[PDB]
Amino acid sequence: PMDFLRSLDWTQVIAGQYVSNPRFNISDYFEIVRQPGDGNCFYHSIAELTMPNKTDHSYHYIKRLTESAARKYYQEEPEARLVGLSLEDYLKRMLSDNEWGSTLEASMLAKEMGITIIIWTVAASDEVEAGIKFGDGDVFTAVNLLHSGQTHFDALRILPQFETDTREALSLMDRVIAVDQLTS
Repeated sequence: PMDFLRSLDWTQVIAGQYVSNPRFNISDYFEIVRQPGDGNCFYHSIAELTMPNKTDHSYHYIKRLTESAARKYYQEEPEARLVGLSLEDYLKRMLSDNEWGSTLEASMLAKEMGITIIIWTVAASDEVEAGIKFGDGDVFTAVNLLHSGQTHFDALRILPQFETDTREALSLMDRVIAVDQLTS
């Protein structure tokens, strides 16, 4: 139970990025906090979990931190080689409304916010297909997201019975950083 979560076997495949394939049902360990399927649900899901007063607009802070992270990190992200756009053309697309966030955003955000993000993928049941972890923290301290369908992200909160640590939180400095991007 607690043993199970503590026994997750992560393999690092890319620097700072791991994968695992435990086989367990999301609903045995997590509450799924559903997010609207509007193309911004990656960032809704992160907001849900890092801003204790999240609304339907708070994702703007996460996207702005994604902009901040990109300016610092995109040029050196392996996955940016595949995305291929200049930083400027990428920001334009990434900041467009309803433009999905993905593994590249997760990678940069984990660095910008100094958090560990885990994406748990499922396909037509809630049994996990794979876990993908950005950052070196463990499941109890991570921002846990659920990815389902081809496209959709939801937030996951560890069930109270297993929750341990204090939680990751958008700092006040984060909101300042976020607002800074906006005005520039």
